[PDB]
Amino acid sequence: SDIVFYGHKTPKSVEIYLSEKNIIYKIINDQKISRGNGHFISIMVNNYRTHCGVVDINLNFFNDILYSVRLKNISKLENMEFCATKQRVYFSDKNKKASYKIINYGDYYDVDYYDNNLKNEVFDWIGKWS
Ligand SMILES: [Cl-]
Repeated sequence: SDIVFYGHKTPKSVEIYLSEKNIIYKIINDQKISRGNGHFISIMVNNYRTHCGVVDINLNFFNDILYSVRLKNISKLENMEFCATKQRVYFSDKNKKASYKIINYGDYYDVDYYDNNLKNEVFDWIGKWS
């Protein structure tokens, strides 16, 4: 997979990274939704300093592998292609750059970094099992 969070791809290693940096985070998952056999974990942090500014972040995992890093609430006055490309290396596997999509909400932007293959697998899985 081509996406990491500062070198980490698994929920627990990401949780340890954030905890040791004294960053508060919230964890949500599909364990109750699925009644026991969950496949999704998302970790949420607020006010995280990136090259797109101070942003909120979701770290999205499928089968304990990161597939998506979403930066939220970026100023509409930010140079989006520049800040997205500047932050990219920190969310990219050493082998391969993560993909990214700029999402315009009108009053602000999100940037979603993602592994295209993994994200397609997630979409395929949702359509199959729901
Ligand atoms: Cl939590």
